[PDB]
Amino acid sequence: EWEALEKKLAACESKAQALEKKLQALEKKLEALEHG
Amino acid sequence: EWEALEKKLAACESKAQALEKKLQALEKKLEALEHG
Amino acid sequence: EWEALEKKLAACESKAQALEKKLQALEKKLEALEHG
Ligand SMILES: [Pb+2]
Ligand SMILES: [Zn+2]
Ligand SMILES: [Zn+2]
Ligand SMILES: [Zn+2]
Repeated sequence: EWEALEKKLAACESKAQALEKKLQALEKKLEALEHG
Repeated sequence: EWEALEKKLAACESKAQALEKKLQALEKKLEALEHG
Repeated sequence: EWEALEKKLAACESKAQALEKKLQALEKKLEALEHG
């Protein structure tokens, strides 16, 4: 359980970093529409 | 504390899954505007 | 390690709350375009 929890937390942190980049990518496309 | 930490990690993982789906839903609406 | 894990989990939870607010902010701008 302890080692499984360490790995689950690292996976959740990784997923948050990937979601922040996806949000930046969608913001870029939104801004092109807003200022087009 | 240990059992509280397990539950807090599961809640954070759940929230990440719900945020990924919300991002997909916003991407779908953005793509309809971008290709309309 | 245990105390470092507690702090890493709190940081991940904080990041999720900030990403939810960023998603709401992008949704607001998207909705203005969709209903403009
Ligand atoms: Pb987390
Ligand atoms: Zn703008
Ligand atoms: Zn597109
Ligand atoms: Zn709408």
